[PDB]
Amino acid sequence: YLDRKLLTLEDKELGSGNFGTVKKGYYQMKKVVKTVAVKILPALKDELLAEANVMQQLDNPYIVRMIGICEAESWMLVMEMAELGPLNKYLQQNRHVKDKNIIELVHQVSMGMKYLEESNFVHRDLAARNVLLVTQHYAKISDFGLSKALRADENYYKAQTHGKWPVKWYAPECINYYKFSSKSDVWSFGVLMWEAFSYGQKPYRGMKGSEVTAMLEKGERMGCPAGCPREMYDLMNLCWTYDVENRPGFAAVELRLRNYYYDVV
Ligand SMILES: CN(C)c1ccc(-c2cc3nccnc3c(NC[C@H]3CCCNC3)n2)cn1
Repeated sequence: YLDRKLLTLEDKELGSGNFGTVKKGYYQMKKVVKTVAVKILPALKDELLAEANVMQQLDNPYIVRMIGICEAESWMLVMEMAELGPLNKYLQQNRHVKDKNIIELVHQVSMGMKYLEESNFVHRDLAARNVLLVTQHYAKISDFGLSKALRADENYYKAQTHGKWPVKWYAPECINYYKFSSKSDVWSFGVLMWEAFSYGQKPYRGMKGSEVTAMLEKGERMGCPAGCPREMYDLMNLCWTYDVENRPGFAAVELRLRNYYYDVV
């Protein structure tokens, strides 16, 4: 547990939700300050501690690192700040990022997801808004509030209650059977790639999640973004394989992105 007296919070929020807010701050560690992002809040306490419990178990260059929890005026989860922020907003404001640079970033996300898959955690909210840029050439996955540690004997998490879900990033098996696996995250990764090569445009613009579900049941998918490399559009379509068993895992997806990235230059 962190000492609230060593944490200073800035006023401007990096994000918000029903839980509360995410704000920038500075945390005095031993001899220096660390720039941090802090999630600030009966059930929510448990969820935040669960979220922290997930981040505590993860250690990978492409996942946001948790500093710790701090109980003060409210419950806080202190994380290392990825100062460039969400990938979708960054590309919206920086339309001249090169396709090669986007490949590098999404490949980095796939390395982090490959690690998550190996560790047997499902993210359940993979999306461009939850890819944070440390630099224009270094991305980290964030926002583990919906993440679950899979049981040693199962390869999916079965949701009891359908809450407010990010339907546009979810695979059909999630929507129809409440079943969440690493392959479900692979589907989300495809949507994420689409967002990335579309410079942070929203997926399925103007459609209700229910209309997205119906479109996908018809075998229809989002089109190729302007200027998106063919091989990357092809990878998206592979990620959007309806049948979970035929859809690739992150091991395969990362390898494909690695080979393509290394082949550019
Ligand atoms: C627009 N700008 C310049 C910035 C910059 C940084 C962040 C930021 C940096 C984080 N770093 C580490 C951990 N969390 C973080 C965070 N969290 C918010 C959330 C909200 C909801 C979606 N995902 C992200 N935001 C947000 N905006």
